[PDB]
Amino acid sequence: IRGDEVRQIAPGQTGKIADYNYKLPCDFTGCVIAWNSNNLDSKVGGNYN
Amino acid sequence: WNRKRISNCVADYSVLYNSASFSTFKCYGVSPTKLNDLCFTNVYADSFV
Ligand SMILES: CCCCC/C=C\C/C=C/CCCCCCCC(=O)O
Repeated sequence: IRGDEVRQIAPGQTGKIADYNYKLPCDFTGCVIAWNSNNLDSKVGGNYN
Repeated sequence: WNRKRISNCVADYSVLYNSASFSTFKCYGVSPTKLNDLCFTNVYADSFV
């Protein structure tokens, strides 16, 4: 995802990602890891994959 | 800081998904998933930089 939406990967959130793409349940046991990947998943001209 | 009364609305806020991306979006007193299922009485917007 983009950086601003990493907050949406959490129980009880809303937004684009938390409603239309990826929803976590409220009674969620588990955990979330996210790291910036600008040097891998971004290229000049912009990845559109 | 600028205060703006808000009245006679319908709080769709899906239009904001198209363009604007918010770094922080924290809601106190309401869980954000319920913001579609509610009616808001005395709505003020306090804007600044
Ligand atoms: C005219 C200004 C708003 C008037 C209504 C006020 C409060 C109720 C609507 C609340 C939602 C605020 C916008 C959140 C947008 C989704 C953010 C996200 O999930 O990424």
